[PDB]
Formats: sequence, C-alpha cells, structure tokens
Amino acid sequence: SSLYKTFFKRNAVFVGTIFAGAFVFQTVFDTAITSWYENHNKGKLWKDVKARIA
Amino acid sequence: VTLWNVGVIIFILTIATAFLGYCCVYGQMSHWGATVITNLFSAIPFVGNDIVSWLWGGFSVSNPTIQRFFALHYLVPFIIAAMVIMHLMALHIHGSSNPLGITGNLDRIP
Amino acid sequence: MAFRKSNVYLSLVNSYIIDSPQPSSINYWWNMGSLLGLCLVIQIVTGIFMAMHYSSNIELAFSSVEHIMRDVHNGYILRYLHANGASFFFMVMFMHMAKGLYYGSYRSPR
Amino acid sequence: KSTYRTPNFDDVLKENNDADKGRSYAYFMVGAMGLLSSAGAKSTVETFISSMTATADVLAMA
Amino acid sequence: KTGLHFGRLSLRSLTAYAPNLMLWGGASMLGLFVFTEGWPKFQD
Amino acid sequence: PQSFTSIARIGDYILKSPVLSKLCVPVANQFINLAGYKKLGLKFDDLIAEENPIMQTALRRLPEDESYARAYRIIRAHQTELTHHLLPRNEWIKAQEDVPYLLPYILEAEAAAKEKDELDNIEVSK
Amino acid sequence: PQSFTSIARIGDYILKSPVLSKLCVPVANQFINLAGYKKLGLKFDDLIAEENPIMQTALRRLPEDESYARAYRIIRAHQTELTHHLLPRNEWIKAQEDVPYLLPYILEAEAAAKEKDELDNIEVSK
Amino acid sequence: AEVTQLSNGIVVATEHNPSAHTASVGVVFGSGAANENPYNNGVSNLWKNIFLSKENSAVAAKEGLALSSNISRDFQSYIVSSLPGSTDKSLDFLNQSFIQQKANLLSSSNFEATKKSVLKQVQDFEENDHPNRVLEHLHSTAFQNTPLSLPTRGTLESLENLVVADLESFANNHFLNSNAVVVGTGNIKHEDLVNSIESKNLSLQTGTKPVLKKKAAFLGSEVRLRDDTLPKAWISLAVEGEPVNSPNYFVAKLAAQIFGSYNAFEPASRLQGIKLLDNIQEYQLCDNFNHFSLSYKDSGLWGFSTATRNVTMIDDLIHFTLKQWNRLTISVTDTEVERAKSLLKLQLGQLYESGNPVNDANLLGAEVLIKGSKLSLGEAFKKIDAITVKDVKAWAGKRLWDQDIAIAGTGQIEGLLDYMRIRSDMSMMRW
Ligand SMILES: CCCCCCCCCCC(=O)OC[C@H](COP(=O)(O)OC[C@H](O)COP(=O)(O)OC[C@@H](COC(=O)CC)OC(=O)CCC)OC(=O)CCCCCCCC
Ligand SMILES: CCCCCCCCCCCCCCCCCC(=O)OC[C@H](COP(=O)(O)OCCN)OC(=O)CCCCCCCCCCCCC
Ligand code: HEM
Ligand SMILES: COc1c(O)c(C)c(C/C=C(\C)CC/C=C(\C)CC/C=C(\C)CC/C=C(\C)CC/C=C(\C)CCC=C(C)C)c(O)c1OC
Ligand SMILES: CCCCCCCCCCCCCCCCCC(=O)O[C@H](COC(=O)CCCCCC)COP(=O)(O)OCCN
Repeated sequence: SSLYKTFFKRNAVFVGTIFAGAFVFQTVFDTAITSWYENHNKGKLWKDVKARIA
Repeated sequence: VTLWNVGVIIFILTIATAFLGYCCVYGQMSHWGATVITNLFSAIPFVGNDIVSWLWGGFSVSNPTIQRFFALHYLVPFIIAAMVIMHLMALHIHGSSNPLGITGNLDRIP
Repeated sequence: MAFRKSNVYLSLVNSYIIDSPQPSSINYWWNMGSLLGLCLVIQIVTGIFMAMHYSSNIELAFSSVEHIMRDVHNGYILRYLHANGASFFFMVMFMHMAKGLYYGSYRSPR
Repeated sequence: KSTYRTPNFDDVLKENNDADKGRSYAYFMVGAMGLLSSAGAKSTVETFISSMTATADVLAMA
Repeated sequence: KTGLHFGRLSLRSLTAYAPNLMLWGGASMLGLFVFTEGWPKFQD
Repeated sequence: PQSFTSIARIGDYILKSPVLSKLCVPVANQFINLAGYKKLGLKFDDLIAEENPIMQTALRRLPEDESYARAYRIIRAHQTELTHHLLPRNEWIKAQEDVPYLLPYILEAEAAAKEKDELDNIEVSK
Repeated sequence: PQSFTSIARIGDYILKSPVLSKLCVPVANQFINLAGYKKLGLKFDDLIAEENPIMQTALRRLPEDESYARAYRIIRAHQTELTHHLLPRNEWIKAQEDVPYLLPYILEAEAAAKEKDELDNIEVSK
Repeated sequence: AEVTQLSNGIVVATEHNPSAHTASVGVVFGSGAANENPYNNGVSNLWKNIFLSKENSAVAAKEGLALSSNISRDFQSYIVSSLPGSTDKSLDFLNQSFIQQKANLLSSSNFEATKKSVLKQVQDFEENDHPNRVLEHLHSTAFQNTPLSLPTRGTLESLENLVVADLESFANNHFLNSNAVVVGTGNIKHEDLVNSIESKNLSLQTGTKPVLKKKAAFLGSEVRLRDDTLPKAWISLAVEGEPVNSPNYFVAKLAAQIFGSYNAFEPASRLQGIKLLDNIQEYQLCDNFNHFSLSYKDSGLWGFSTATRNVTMIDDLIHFTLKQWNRLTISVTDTEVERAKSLLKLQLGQLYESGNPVNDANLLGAEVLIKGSKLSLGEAFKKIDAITVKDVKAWAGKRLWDQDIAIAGTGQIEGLLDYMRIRSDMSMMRW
C-alpha cells in the first residue's frame, strides 16, 4: 500500500532492487541447494570414504 | 553524422580482423607480434591479470591462443558485412554530397 | 513523433516487434516462428565457443571432441546443448510447416 | 438499446476497488520475474566465459 | 539570470536530474554488480 | 557552426576600428579571390549549407525573383565542373554584385529563435 | 481455385436430375452442419477468400446496408474464438438465413472478365 | 458585492448591485439528474420545457417578464427576469401556476405537443453535436451503475415511455420546502424581497426527499463508437477529481490551467507558454483541446478533450499529452505555477463578475444549497495566492501518478490503441 517507493515505484528502484537482490539471492540459493544434495547422498561421497580409511 | 559514426566502427573491426589472421600463419613475426600486443592489457588498473589470462587460455602465447584466433577470424568478416548493410541504409535517406558542397536536388541523373 | 519512429534504425524495430498489427484471434500455433529464432541463436553461439577447441584433422577429430567433454571448463554443457539443440530445432520446424499446411498459409498472396 | 446503457461486468468485477490491492500484487509478480531473470541471465554468461580459461591439462603442467 | 541552457537541458530539469542518478548510477554500479560476481571482480 | 550573430559581432568591431581595418581588410580581399567561387558564377551566400531549420526559414521568406535567379546559378555551377572548365570572363561575378542578399533574412530568424528559447527557461519568482 | 461459373455448371446439373438429387443433397446437408460455421454466427459467403480482383469487384458493388451487417458478423466471430466458446443458440444462423447474397455479384464479374479476355485473343481474318 | 442569507423557514439569498438595470427572481432546487432511476430518465428536461411552453410564456410576456431554466446534475432552476421596479409581479408569476395552481399546465394537449418537441431535440443532439455527446459518454462509462451517469437530457426510449403521471410523481418527492432556495440578483434590495415574501404566507408542505441508495464510485473503463463516414475524431479522457468542499479544490483547478486550451486556427493561441505546444505544432496533431476540472458533491473529474483531423497519428497525441502530466509529480517548475495563478484569477473573475443576472442566480443558488453560504471573490483570491510547488506535487502523486483512466471516443478512431498501451503512460518510468 503505502510502501511503493520503498518497493517498486522508482524506475531506478524497479531495476535498482531486482539487480540488488540478484546477488543476495545468487549466494543463498547456491548454498541451500548444495546443502540438500550432500545429505540426500550421505555416505557415498569422498568425504565419507576418506574418514573410513583413517 | 550517423553515417560517419558507423564508418568508425567498421575501421576498428577491420584492424582486429587483420591482426587475428596474421597470427594464424604462426611465423616468427606472428608469435612476437601477438606477445607484444597481448602484454599491453596487463597494465589495466585492478583488472589486469584477468583479460590477459583469458586472451591466452594459459600462461603465454601457446596452442589455446592459435586455435581460438582462427575461430574468431572466421566470424568478424560476417559482422563487418552486417555493418556494411547498416552503412548503406543511412546513406539512402540523405544521399551523397558533391565537390561543390551545396544542395544537389536541382540536377540529378539515375 | 516519437524517437522510435524517426530514427533510421529504431523504426525497423518499432515496425516489426512493437507496433506491428496482429490478428487478435491467433493461437499458440503462431508462436513457433519466434521460437525458431531462438533456436538459431543457441546453435550459433554454442558452436562458436566449441570451435575454439576443435581440430578437423582425421586423426585428431574424434579425440578433440573428447577433450571438450573432459578438459574444457563446463565443456560438457556446450556439447550437450549443441547436440540436443539440433533435435529441438527440427521438432519446431516440423510443427511450423504443419501449421501452414493446415491453415492454408501457402495460398495467395503468401 | 441505448449506447448509454453499458452491459454488466459484475460477473468479473470485484466488490471493492481498493486501489492499493491492484497495484501491489501486480508489481510483486512482475518484479519477481525480473529478479529471477537477472540472476538467470547472469549465470549463463559466466559459464560461457569460464570455458575460455585454462583447461585441466594446462594447469597440470604449470 | 533565468536558467543557463546552452541548448535545452537547463536548470529547470537538472533540478530533477541531480538526484536522478542517485540510483541511475547506484544501478549501473549495481548492474555490473550483477554481471561481475563469479569471474573475479572486487570493489573498493 | 559558429552563428551569424556571433560572426557579425566580431566582424563589425573590426570595421569601426581605424587600426584593425588597416591590417585585416587587405588580407580578406586576398582570401576572397583565392577561393575562386566567382569564377564559377557564384556569390558567397549560395555556398552556405542549408540543412538546418534557421536556414530553411530564410529561404522561404526570400522574394521569388531572387529565388529563381539563385536556382540558375547553382545549376550553371554543376555543369561547369563536370566539364572541368571555368566560365568565360564575361560571365564572372564582379565585386559589386557579391552582396549579402541573405544576411538580413538570417539575422532576424536567429534573434527570434534566441528570444523564444530564453523565455522557455525562466526563473521569475514572486 | 476452380471458378464460380464451373461450380454452378456442375451444381445445377445435380439439381435438375431426379436420381442425382436423391443421393447427393442428403449428403450435402450433413456436410454443412458438420462444418460448424453457423454456430459462430456466419453465413457461407463470409468465408470466401477475398484477395483477388474478381472478389474485390463484387464487394464494392454490394449495397451498403448488407456491407455494414457483414462487417459486424466477422468481428463477432473473431471475439468468439479468443474466448474459445460458442455463441448462444438464440444467435445461431438458421437454415433460411444462409442465402447466397454474394453469388449474383460474383457470377457477372466473371462473365465480363471472360468476354474481355476472349476478345483480346482473336483470329479474325478477311 | 456582499451576499446575505436569511432563513425565516425559507432560505432567501440575495446579492445587491445598484449599478444594474434588470433584476432576476427565481427558485433553485437541490435535486438534479443524479436523483433519478433509469426509467424516468430526463424527466427534469420535461419540467424545464413545459415551464417554457408557449401558453405559459405568453402570460409572462404580457407584463414584461422573461423566463429561463436550466437542468444539470445536483440542481435545477426556474428563473423569472424583469425590470427593477417590477419585482412584485415576478413573485406573483412564480406563485400562480407553478407553486399553487400547477394543474392546468399538465393538460393532455399541452403535454403531448411538448414531448414531441423534446423528442426531436435529443434526436438532433445525438447526430450533430459530437464534442458534447462524447463528454456525456465519459460520464456514462466512468460512473456506470451509479447515479452520476444518467444523461441530463434523457435517452430516446426513456423519453418515449413517460406519461403525465410521472411528472407529479417527480414533483411530489423533489419540489419540497427544505430542498429549495429562493434567489434574487441584480438591482434588488435584500429587505424588499424578504417583506414581499412574508407579506403572504408563501410556503410548501413536507420536505425530507428520498435518500439516494447507491453512492458514487469511479471505474476504469472505455467506450468506442466508431463511425467511418464522419470526417474527424473526438476523444475525451479523465481520472478521478476533487469534489465540492474538498481541501484540494483550488489545487486541481490550478493544475488544469497549467495545460489550458488551444485553437490551431487562432494566431495568438499558438504563442502560449505551454510546453505541450512544442510537440503538437511540429506535425499538427490536433485542431483544438481544452483541460477541465469538474466537481460535484460526490466526486470529480480531471482531464482533457480533443478533436483532430490527423487520423493516422492519434497515438502520438495521446502519448505526448500523458507524458506532460507526469511532470506535475517529478519536475514542475516555479514559473509554470506563477503563470497559472494569474490566469486562474482572471478566469474565475469573468464567471463570477459577468453582466447577466440570470447567470449569477444559478451560481448563487448552488453554493447556498450545498454549503449554506457564499464564498467571496476576495477569499478565493487569498487561497489561490498561497499554493506552492509542494502542494501541486503532493496532489499529483496522489491523484494521477499510476492511476486508472476513463476514455471515450467517436469518429475515425481506428488509430486509437487499446487500454493497456494507454494505461501504462500514467508513470514515466524515469523517476
Ligand atoms: C518440444 C518443444 C517444446 C516447446 C513446444 C511448445 C508447445 C508446442 C505445442 C503446440 C501448441 O502450441 O498447440 C497449442 C494447442 C492450441 O492452443 P490454444 O491457443 O488453442 O489453447 C490456449 C488455451 O486457451 C490456454 O491458454 P492460456 O491463456 O490458459 O495460457 C496459459 C497456458 C500456456 O501454456 C501453453 O498453452 C503452452 C502450449 O498454460 C495453462 O494452461 C495454465 C494451466 C494452469 O493446444 C492443443 O491443441 C493441444 C494439442 C497438443 C499439442 C501437442 C503437440 C504434439 C507434438
Ligand atoms: C515435409 C515435412 C513436413 C512435415 C510433415 C508433418 C510432420 C508432423 C509433425 C507433427 C506435429 C504436427 C501435429 C500438429 C499439426 C498442426 C495442427 C494444427 O495446426 O492445429 C489444428 C488443430 C486446431 O484446432 P481447431 O482450430 O480446429 O479448433 C476448432 C476452432 N473452431 O489442432 C489440433 O488438432 C491438434 C491436435 C493434436 C495434434 C498432435 C497429435 C499428435 C501428432 C503426431 C505427433 C507424433 C510425434 C512422434
Ligand atoms: C568495408 C567498408 C566500407 C564500405 C563498403 C563503404 C561503402 C560506402 C559506399 C558504397 C558509399 C557511397 C559511395 C561513395 O560515396 O563513395 C560510402 C560513402 C561514405 N562512407 Fe563508406 N564504406 C566503408 C567504410 C567507411 C569508413 C571506414 C568511413 C569513415 C570513417 C566511411 C564513411 C563514409 C561516408 C561519410 C560516406 C558518405 C560520403 C559522401 O556521401 O560524400 N565509410 N561508403
Ligand atoms: C508477426 O510476425 C513477426 C513475429 O511473430 C515475430 C516474433 C517477429 C520477431 C523477429 C524474429 C523472431 C527474428 C529473429 C532474428 C534472427 C533469427 C537474426 C539472426 C541471428 C543471428 C545472425 C545471430 C547473430 C550472431 C551472433 C550474436 C554471434 C554470437 C557470438 C559471440 C557473441 C562470440 C563472442 C566471442 C567472444 C570471445 C566474446 C517479427 O519480426 C515478425 O514480423 C513482423
Ligand atoms: C542484416 C542487417 C540487419 C539490419 C539491422 C536492423 C536492426 C538494427 C537496429 C538494432 C538496434 C540498434 C539501434 C542502435 C540504437 C539507436 C542508435 C541511434 O540512436 O542512432 C543514432 C546514433 O548514432 C550512432 O552512433 C549509431 C550507432 C549504431 C550502433 C550500431 C551497433 C542517432 O541518430 P539521430 O539522432 O539522427 O536519430 C534520428 C532522429 N530523427
């Protein structure tokens, strides 16, 4: 409602926020996807086999 | 003015084309001409050792440099031919000048 | 008038993808021609980046495709997008020709 | 009939205009589609650029 | 003293253009801040 | 291009000066006959470039007897060059006929364009 | 395309025949309502392609009351498809309203074009 | 030039001016075309006419009295004009055959001859008066299914199904004593009118008219009446506005004076200090335009209306006009605010200080029905001088920046694009 120049009114905030979030989203989506993949396949990676030959 | 600005772009692409094809013979002038030119981009402030390692594909002028220079040499002559089409479009809306330098709409032949 | 209608280059973009008059009852079968323009761009771009690493000699040709798959950084993405993109390029073109065979697009004045 | 008698739109209209309801939900979805495309088109350019760096067998002979 | 032009861009619209590149560059600094993260480019 | 208001502001200061017109006017008469436009049957105002809105305004306001004569001098000068000759000396432009016939139409088209533009950029307060 | 003179030459021979109109006219009435153009509020003569000089001649010679009504039926049929619906059954074209309103203008534009063309290719001798 | 109200049970307003040569006396009611349903539409247009019918106006001309009336939204009027030593005869004409014995005017032959004259006025209006029947469709499409959209003349089939029983049904509910103001302007004292009214016991009976079920509401919409045999194109376009007794009343009027009005065939009109006129005159996009600010007791309308003959460049005229509206939010200048202050005080002065006492009787009657008292021209001038650049930008970002529009058009309007290509022009996307 009364948040529009805080959100998406300005030409330089319509592209000055979707370019701002384009790096914040770039690193937190990359970390959470990698964290899910290495627990669905836990026990088969090289990190788990090298700790078994200790 | 637009006809003169598209002409400057063609002149830069023709210099880049002749440099890339001269390095494809791989003579003794081809190796040391490509060493001197590519070392000039190591002086750009705060990004210097990233254009030159991306132009080389390695640590000097070597086999990845010659293979990528021929593939770019096939391509830029087709970018030049598309700039030549855009060059003749800007000419058709106004036509040519004359050595007198005045209007020529009073005497025209096909 | 607007600047997009008085420039020599911007008016071609405006007269083709901005202010072009369209029949308001066309369906999703009329979308296959724009999608074929995206297919040609993917095939040219991924093939130029693969031509930097390829050798056409008959004793080096098979092994250089293996070099792109194993050694080039993200080289498997370039080849797989290129070999599978050619099948997607032919699938849309079979659907493009079959639409004009259906709706009668070959007759006069086309 | 008359041209001053417009037909009914209450089958598709809302029961409340509420002019911030229309201009908040229609700028969140167009803004989020341009946020994902900025991070989507950025990642594709970097993968094409990263294939021109040194290969695995070049850095092994360094 | 009425608003120096040398052309047409005068004080009557640069008064609104002086905070216009608050984020017109703010977003061209940020527009390259998109396309320069993953291949090496750091700021100061 | 510079403007014709700026040219005449500089050029009038040289002529109402006893020591400046001593030096510059003998130089300027040698620059004219070393240009050679009179030998092609041309005045100087024929040579001015005309693809701008101030110059298109001054050509409409010309009287049509002077407008017909100017179109023949330009056509005669194009046919002279493609034969790579000069005109006979009977048909050269003499020094009394090279008058600024287009300068008064130009100078008032520029003073009206300046006045309109400095009334669109105004800072009148209370 | 064939011609409308050739279509009516074949189509009239079927109707002045007792055993041919027995067989073909029950088949032709099933072909009409399996086409489905009446459900979009259209007659058959609206469907004829019009980018040829014989068909452009017949559209100028139409009376302007029938010309205004035809432009509304075509606009109503474009809006019906983009919603992917059919019209209500109150507004379908009945079987008595589908008349050949454009066939007489077409058949005389073709007979004049044939006569003009066979007088340009003539072999009259003495 | 001072106004005086005095209610003895009946409101009587009067502005004396002893330099006038005539005097007007009438009564103004507070129920207009926005107090009707869609079946008795234009029934106030039949109450104006039969007051001006030939047998009723022959009686007034035998004493030197002229009749005049006016039907609008939110009010109607019935004025009797005369000479300043003859105003007591003006009250006796209003008392008889309009207030007391109003039965002989509603005959069967006087009503039937009148209705077939009102049936041909609205029929000629619908075929000839193109800039005014497009502005009517702008009210019809912006306030649809709402009282503020019925046309003040009525329509051709709502006028045909109107019998004599419908007029007394309208008068019984709307010509009441509290819904009424008695006005007198021109050369007439305030105290001679008051004593002459209460020299008798002039009054009415009941009051408390019906209470107007649905409120007013703006809706973004468009209506298109294409006619390819007409030689021009007429177009109106507006947004929501500021009502009567709104705190931004003079601020919306100052904003329309910034863009003003234009006539392409008048030479002095082409030299105005309007920045929109630089883009218009280069390719001659229109013949005329004018900006307005309408205001009622419910809402308002702020916009413009044009007429053009360049039927292939219509979408450039809409593009350039809506781009200048964006500058009231972001980059309006101080010399444009000071120019519109001087021209608004001259436009308000020629409407409220003209020479027609019939004109000043409709203006006085409306402002006393809706506010109780009149606002001076000195107090309105003091309010216009205190508007700043900040007040215009605060009004503009609330009322026009990225808001819905209502469009209406007729003629050769094939080059008029659809809604979302025009709706997107209400924000520059450069702030
Ligand atoms: C390998 C290449 C991948 C890319 C290929 C792109 C797709 C090519 C398919 C060819 C095609 O476009 O045919 C479409 C055909 C007619 O289309 P129509 O305009 O009449 O129906 C629009 C409807 O109102 C929804 O239209 P709507 O407004 O709902 O659009 C939203 C819709 C969009 O998705 C698509 O339709 C993409 C095809 O999504 C939704 O429905 C939302 C659900 C929650 O629909 C049909 O008749 C179905 C026939 C099946 C076609 C199979 C082809 C055989 C190979
Ligand atoms: C020389 C080489 C030339 C190429 C030869 C042809 C190659 C075949 C390529 C296969 C794709 C072609 C199939 C679709 C062809 C286009 C059909 C079309 O244009 O749409 C027609 C129809 C539209 O429906 P309507 O408009 O009639 O709806 C009524 C409105 N009043 O829409 C439909 O009816 C679509 C119905 C579903 C069609 C798909 C069915 C499966 C097709 C077989 C595919 C097999 C792949 C292995
Ligand atoms: C592959 C390169 C080029 C091609 C094929 C090309 C072609 C042409 C042609 C056919 C003409 C019209 C004929 C003529 O006026 O002589 C022309 C004119 C012109 N060219 Fe080029 N040109 C090229 C490069 C350039 C360059 C490098 C420049 C300037 C930096 C340039 C600037 C111009 C200009 C200003 C004209 C107009 C001259 C006039 O009309 O008086 N062009 N060009
Ligand atoms: C109604 O009908 C339509 C319609 O439906 C549509 C969609 C369009 C829209 C138009 C199209 C879809 C046309 C598509 C355009 C093409 C296919 C152009 C052809 C493409 C190319 C020639 C590709 C250009 C080549 C490159 C970009 C080379 C790339 C290589 C690079 C960048 C290597 C760089 C190397 C280094 C080291 C940086 C119409 O114009 C149109 O008509 C009105
Ligand atoms: C096969 C050939 C394909 C043909 C190409 C057609 C599509 C080309 C257009 C694609 C978009 C390119 C448009 C560039 C943006 C507009 C340029 C411009 O403003 O015009 C010029 C800018 O001058 C230039 O330097 C042009 C650089 C060209 C760069 C080419 C890469 C301004 O010109 P001007 O101010 O006179 O505009 C007319 C106003 N009446």
